Amino acid sequence: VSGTVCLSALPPEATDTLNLIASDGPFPYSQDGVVFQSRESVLPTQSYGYYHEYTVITPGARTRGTRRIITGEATQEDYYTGDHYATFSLIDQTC
Repeated sequence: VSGTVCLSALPPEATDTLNLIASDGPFPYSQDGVVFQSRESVLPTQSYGYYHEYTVITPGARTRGTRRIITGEATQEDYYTGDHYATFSLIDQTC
């Protein structure tokens, strides 16, 4: 994991995605909520089903883009990637 980032430093759309995760949706895309298979990633190794992925919208794009939040099972364990799962930072919702 790349480091920790304060939510206030991320695009505003990442706040919108965390607020949909807190309400259980409804989500804009059917790929929001699917299990993320962390097998090739830099996230900590976990068994199938521990991580799930959600879209952070990129304003103006004609596709889902490359920004996502991955959740883990622990309290406030959420990671942001802006480059389609190449690098991740742990989000700190308190700053």
